[PDB]
Amino acid sequence: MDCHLSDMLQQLHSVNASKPSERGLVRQEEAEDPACIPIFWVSKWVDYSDKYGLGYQLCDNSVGVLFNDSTRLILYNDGDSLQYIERDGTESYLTVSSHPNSLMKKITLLKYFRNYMSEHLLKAGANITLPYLRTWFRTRSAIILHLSNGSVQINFFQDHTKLILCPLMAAVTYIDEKRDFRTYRLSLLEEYGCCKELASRLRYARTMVDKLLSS
Repeated sequence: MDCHLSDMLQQLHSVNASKPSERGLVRQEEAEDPACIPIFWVSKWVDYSDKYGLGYQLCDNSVGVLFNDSTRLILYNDGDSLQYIERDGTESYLTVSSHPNSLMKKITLLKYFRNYMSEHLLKAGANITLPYLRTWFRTRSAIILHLSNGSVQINFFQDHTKLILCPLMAAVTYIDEKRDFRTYRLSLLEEYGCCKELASRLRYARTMVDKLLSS
């Protein structure tokens, strides 16, 4: 279909329409649901899309690059197994250790990205406890990352806050300015309400989802 985007749009429409912050008394912590904790999110990213591509690390320590030719290469957390996605969407598997002629340049570039992120970038959470990047864009406000499992992650530039939206769980994970990781069931945010900050980012998220659907 559309990689679960329509599902996430309906869930976001529903939570926002419930106006969860426009109430005098609110119990946000009641909407927290430990059954909805996500398995995957983007822990690091580097935009070198002008000439090279968008590199990223997932929370399991795997690394991926979305190249400018619309292919993607993923190096698993074992540091050897590769997953290659052609523009078709066609997936193949190989190893760094087999030294494949076909992908020598792409593996080399991926390693540049991996080397940059490990020594220079801070993990998004990492104090807590295989999909690829399907598409991404940035606004002046945020980078939007749409993973192949339907998750949409939005990293806001100004305060480093983050939303991780999973449509299968109908849940949202919010990483605050204090890098604390909280997971809410969206239907519970409707029921119990929430603070103005979260409600506002969920409003922005719906706009970003509409954008992903519009393109």
